[PDB]
Amino acid sequence: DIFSTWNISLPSVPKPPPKPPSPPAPGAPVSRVLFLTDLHWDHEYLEGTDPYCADPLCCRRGSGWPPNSQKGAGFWGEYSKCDLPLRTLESLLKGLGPAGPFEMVYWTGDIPAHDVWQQSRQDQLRALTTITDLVRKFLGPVPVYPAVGNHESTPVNGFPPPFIKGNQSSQWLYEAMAKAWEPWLPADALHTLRIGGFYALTPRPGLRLISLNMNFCSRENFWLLINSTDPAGQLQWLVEELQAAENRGDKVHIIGHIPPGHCLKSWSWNYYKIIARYENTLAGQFFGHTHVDEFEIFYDEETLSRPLAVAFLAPSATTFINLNPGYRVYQIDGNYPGSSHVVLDHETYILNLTQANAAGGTPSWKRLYRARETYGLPDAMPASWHNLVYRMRDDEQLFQTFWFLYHKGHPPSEPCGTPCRLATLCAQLSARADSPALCRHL
Ligand SMILES: *[C@@H]1O[C@H](CO[C@@H]2O[C@@H](C)[C@@H](O)[C@@H](O)[C@@H]2O)[C@@H](O[C@@H]2O[C@H](CO)[C@@H](O)[C@H](O)[C@H]2NC(C)=O)[C@H](O)[C@H]1NC(C)=O
Ligand SMILES: *[C@@H]1O[C@H](CO)[C@@H](O[C@@H]2O[C@H](CO)[C@@H](O)[C@H](O)[C@H]2NC(C)=O)[C@H](O)[C@H]1NC(C)=O
Ligand SMILES: *[C@@H]1O[C@H](CO)[C@@H](O[C@@H]2O[C@H](CO)[C@@H](O)[C@H](O)[C@H]2NC(C)=O)[C@H](O)[C@H]1NC(C)=O
Ligand SMILES: [Zn+2]
Ligand SMILES: [Zn+2]
Repeated sequence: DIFSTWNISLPSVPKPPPKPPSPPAPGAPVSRVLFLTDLHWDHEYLEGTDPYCADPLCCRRGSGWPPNSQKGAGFWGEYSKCDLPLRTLESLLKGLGPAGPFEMVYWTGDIPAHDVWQQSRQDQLRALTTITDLVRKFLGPVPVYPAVGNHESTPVNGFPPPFIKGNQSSQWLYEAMAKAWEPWLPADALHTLRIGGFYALTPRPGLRLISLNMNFCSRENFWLLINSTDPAGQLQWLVEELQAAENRGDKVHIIGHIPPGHCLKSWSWNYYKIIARYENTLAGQFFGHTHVDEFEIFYDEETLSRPLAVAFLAPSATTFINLNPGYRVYQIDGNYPGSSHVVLDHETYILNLTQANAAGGTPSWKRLYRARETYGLPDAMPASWHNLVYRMRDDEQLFQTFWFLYHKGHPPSEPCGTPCRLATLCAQLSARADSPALCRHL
């Protein structure tokens, strides 16, 4: 009973009848949006060190060395509890050309490495500014719209709400974020950013981007043990933004770090009803944090029967843990008046480390897969990802395809049996935390 239950009131405006978007006309323009998340840069990464140490994070000087030099940390990363060297990140931005030009970029937190015990505020800012300047160097004019992750501050997950004031607050972090991201965000967005770490703006006509600070929903944010009731009034603020976009007829993309399924109950539950209320206004939801390729389907609140939205959970750039580095690109309905702004398809690129770390190897980022093609989907709409889940329940060969891509082409040695399957398939339907009914049909 540590966390209380609370409610958020929706405006008196009646909900318009549900009208799921219609597919775009033949040959309509399509925009490409890059999605980066969980870069996790370890400035202490050292090739050849022991990648299987006893500490939380290995592949460092303090991690020691292995007796067999063959078993030492690789040049571009390692398949272990290790984060990325600056090389692989800078190499990621270098090879973006083949991933087509981008209209926008979404960047969703987890920038520092997992060296929690020895991390200072100065170290965190050094990561923020270093990798921000690098991303802006390679993308140039293309704007990047970032979001706050759970590793940005110190201690990890410590994001006090606004009512906690003074030096103990996270104003040292939001202030630096406003300075670092000023080239990318307008003034009104920076104003909100400096306060609660979230903001809203219009990247293009008819679209409204909302970047949420999901640390106010995290079970790990120890600060929320004081008061977990809509910290920073973010959910209430979200309702006002969504309702205002409904009035203007705009569409909304929401971005964040922790997907709403991994949130505290009340936050996740209140979030669930806001989605359902503004299903016509929402055009996309993009999160990260999980480091793995996934998605979460939303249903109508009362009966949990009609799927009405999907949140795409892109995979990490980092290897943590035993993963190939990869990134994501979304194909979205283009920039024209009659656009729905929805996700039409998406692609995933990786860097096969076994080939990049091999003697004489070279890092070449390649497309791992394209969703619709490999899952045989007529589109990327909620109903279509709903069918895919219950399809993977019936046959095994298709789930193994999903399970393989899950791990960015590098799944573990132990196979995923029938108890692992239901757990995985059930998570794809659990966009609302602590809701066992959502998996009744599994
Ligand atoms: C936690 O605080 C809420 C109200 O304030 C919250 O924090 C603000 C800084 C801002 O983020 C708001 O959006 C938040 O809601 C308390 O809610 C009160 O609840 C009583 C009855 O329980 C109600 O009569 C009051 O009107 C509420 N206050 C407001 C401002 O609406 C809540 O009680 C606090 N939690 C605990 C355990 O005390
Ligand atoms: C605000 O709080 C932070 C967190 O404790 C302080 O950070 C430390 O500051 C001292 C200098 O007084 C340094 O020696 C430590 O290395 C800092 N630690 C970390 C983790 O950053 C900071 O000093 C405080 N600021 C003020 C003005 O009191
Ligand atoms: C990453 O690269 C490795 C090495 O090229 C791939 O492993 C090889 O896979 C082929 C068939 O796919 C086998 O015949 C070789 O014996 C494998 N070599 C080694 C050293 O294991 C691996 O499939 C690649 N993975 C991805 C996702 O591209
Ligand atoms: Zn992470
Ligand atoms: Zn995270």
